[PDB]
Amino acid sequence: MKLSGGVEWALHCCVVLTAASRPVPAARLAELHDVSPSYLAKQMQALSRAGLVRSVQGKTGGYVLTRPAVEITLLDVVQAVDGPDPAFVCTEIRQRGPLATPPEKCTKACPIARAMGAAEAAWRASLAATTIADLVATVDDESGPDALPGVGAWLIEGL
Amino acid sequence: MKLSGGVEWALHCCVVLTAASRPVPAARLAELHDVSPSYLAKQMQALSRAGLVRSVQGKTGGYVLTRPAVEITLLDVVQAVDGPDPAFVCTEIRQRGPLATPPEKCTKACPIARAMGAAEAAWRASLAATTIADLVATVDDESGPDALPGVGAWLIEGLGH
Ligand SMILES: O=S([O-])[O-]
Ligand code: FES
Ligand code: FES
Repeated sequence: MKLSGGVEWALHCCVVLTAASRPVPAARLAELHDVSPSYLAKQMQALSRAGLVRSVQGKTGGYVLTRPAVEITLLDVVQAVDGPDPAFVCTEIRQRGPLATPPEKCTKACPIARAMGAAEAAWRASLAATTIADLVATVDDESGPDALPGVGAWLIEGL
Repeated sequence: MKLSGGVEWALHCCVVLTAASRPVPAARLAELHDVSPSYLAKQMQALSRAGLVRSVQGKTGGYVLTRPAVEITLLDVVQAVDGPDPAFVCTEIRQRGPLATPPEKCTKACPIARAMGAAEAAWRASLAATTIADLVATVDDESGPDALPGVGAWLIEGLGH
């Protein structure tokens, strides 16, 4: 099982966008992280379709967050980039074969499906409990208070 | 993310094997679930390399669990079929570019990596806290105590084929 490789890039992008006082073009985000502009654009566009960033046009355009950092969870970002579908997909195999779960016993999910679902709930709940704000606060502590504003400064030059 | 599609079948195989008092071949497990024998065989071989099932040779051979149900966790089965590797891999992107942070200042894992590592720990822990025995007990409770024994009886019927 592998998480969409864009998740790491998107999360970092959300973090540095909190430090940008103005819209940031996908190309400058890509230059900061030394990554393919077209590739980074794809992840930003997934964030966009999830209502977490918006692009605003022109030449002075680029990307902004659409609400405060405290209101965007790692689960919001992970589901935008990697998708909403649960890791385990029950295909109702219990209804196959000569000793299939009879038709009126199919009103509850399969117990295996249920147990798998509960670990999904725990992965989701962990991701929902942390915000972009939380990440920023940790970076502030570990890198020092000037680090992210230094990045933000660099991000907006020429604008 | 999507778990290997084998996991659903492998979990059901582990459950039904607890009710079997004899080795059950993959072919018969495959007839039970109405699935291609070669496809199910691949799943059973993953369980075998992980030490969860053992293959019994010969005509009345087939698969047996190698431990009591209570000592086989969902995590054991999931990692047997899907692999142990974590879903999120930090590639140290913080050390790339013009404003790259220093290698001496990279003493702890990046805060993002840590959070993603904790989520995966929570998924792992939840799977590790459920056993095949738990699954059996729920099926006993929900299908009636004769369901699994009825399946077991059917799985060993006419061994030798
Ligand atoms: O393998 S025979 O029981 O159909
Ligand atoms: S029917 Fe899908 S997990 Fe059992
Ligand atoms: S450097 Fe890899 S997640 Fe931040």
